[PDB]
Amino acid sequence: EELQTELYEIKHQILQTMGVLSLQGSMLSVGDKVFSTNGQSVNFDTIKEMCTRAGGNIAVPRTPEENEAIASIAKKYNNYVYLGMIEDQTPGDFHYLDGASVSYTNWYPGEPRGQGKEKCVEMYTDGTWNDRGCLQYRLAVCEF
Amino acid sequence: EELQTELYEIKHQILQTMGVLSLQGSMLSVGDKVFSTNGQSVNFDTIKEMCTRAGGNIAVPRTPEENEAIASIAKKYNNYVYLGMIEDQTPGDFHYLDGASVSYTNWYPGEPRGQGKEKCVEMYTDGTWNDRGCLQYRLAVCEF
Amino acid sequence: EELQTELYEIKHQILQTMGVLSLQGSMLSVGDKVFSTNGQSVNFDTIKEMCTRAGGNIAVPRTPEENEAIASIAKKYNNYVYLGMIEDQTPGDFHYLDGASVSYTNWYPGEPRGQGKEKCVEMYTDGTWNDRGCLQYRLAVCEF
Ligand SMILES: [Ca+2]
Ligand SMILES: [Ca+2]
Ligand SMILES: [Ca+2]
Repeated sequence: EELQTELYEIKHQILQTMGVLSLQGSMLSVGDKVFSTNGQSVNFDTIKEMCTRAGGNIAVPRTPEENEAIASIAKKYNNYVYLGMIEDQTPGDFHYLDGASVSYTNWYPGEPRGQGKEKCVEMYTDGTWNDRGCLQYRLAVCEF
Repeated sequence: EELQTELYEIKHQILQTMGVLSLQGSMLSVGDKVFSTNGQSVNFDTIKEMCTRAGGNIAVPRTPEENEAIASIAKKYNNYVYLGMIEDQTPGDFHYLDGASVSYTNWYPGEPRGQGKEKCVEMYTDGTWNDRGCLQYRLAVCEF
Repeated sequence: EELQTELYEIKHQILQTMGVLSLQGSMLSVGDKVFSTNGQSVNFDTIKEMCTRAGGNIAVPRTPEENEAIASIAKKYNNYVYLGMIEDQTPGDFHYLDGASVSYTNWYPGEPRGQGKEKCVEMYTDGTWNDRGCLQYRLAVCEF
C-alpha cells in the first residue's frame, strides 16, 4: 500500500536526477546503458582504470545505436575514443575485455589491419573503427 | 523484510546524488519539481526541444515558490527566461503548453500587452513576467 | 513479482547516476557516506550553511578511510578544509556539531593547542588536523 507510493516517488526522483545530468550533457542514455566521459584523453589502460574506479567499464558499442551514441561523444570532444575490446592471438579477431568475441563491428573500410600484436580499437569521429596501438591519447568514455 | 532495508538504502542514495547536484548548483528542488538549466540562451522552440530531449519540460511556475525558484536561476545567469506558456487566440489569454489555461500569474504591472499574435512569456530577473516574441535568446530552464 | 524487477532497474539506475558523478569527480563514496565540494573557500558557519542547504552536513571523518577521502579533496583543491567539530568549554576537547564528543582524531603532532576559546578544526592537505579560528577561508566539503 505504502510501497506503491514510495516506488513512484523514488522513480520520479531518479528520473529527475538523470534528467539533470542529461541536460547538463554529463551523460547519454541508450537503452539500459549510460555513457559518460570526463573529457580526459589518456591511453587504454589508463581509461580502463578510470571507468572501473567510477564503478563502470570502458565503453563498447554492441548495437548501431550504442555505436552512434559514443560517436557523438567522440565528435563533441573532437577526439578519438578507445573501445572496450582487444585483438586476440589470431590477428584480425578481437574480443570483449571479459573474453567473449566481438559481435557488432563498424570497421572503417579495409579495417582491421595493421602492424602489431594485441592491438586496441579506436573510434573515428564518424563512428567507424580502426585498430592500432594502445598507447595513444584517446577520449575516456565509460558505460554504466 | 529485505525490502524495508533496500528501500532505505535506495532512498539514502537518491538523497545523496540529489545532495551532490544541489551543492554543485546544478539543480533546484521545489516540492516535487526539480528545475535546472545548462546555462544556454536560445529561443523558445529551441528551449522546448532541449528540455524534452533531457526527459523534462520547459519550466513553468504554478506557485509563488516555484516562480521565485526560476527567478533565482534567471538572476544567477543574469538573463531572462522563457516560460512554459503561450498566448491563446483571444489576446491577453495564455495557456500551458498542453492546453490548460494559465492559473498562477506574475505579470509585471500593465502586462500582458504587446504587438503580436501567439506571443511567448519571458521572466525578468525580478520574477515578474512580460509577453513578447518567441525568437529572443533566453536562458533555457527545465523542470523535471 | 514485479517488485523484484523494478527494484533491480532502480538500483541499476542509481548506480549509473552515481557512476557518472564519480567519473566527473563531483563526489567520493566511502562506505555509506558521500563527500562532495563545490570548490568554494569560505569560513566555517558559511560552510555549515551551504551543506545543510544542499541537504547534507559539513564533512567530518570518523575513520581513517573517511579522513583520507577528505584529505584527497583538500589536496585536489590545494586548500585546507574545515571539519564538522568544535572545541568544547574545557580546551583540548572537541565535539561533533550535534554534541557527541569526537571519537576518531588525526591531530598533527602537538595539536590540539592554540590561543582561543571554541576553536574550529582545519585539515591540512596531508590529512592531519590543526585547531584554530573559524573565520578563515576553507574548502567547503559536505557529506551526505
Ligand atoms: Ca588499423
Ligand atoms: Ca509585453
Ligand atoms: Ca592549533
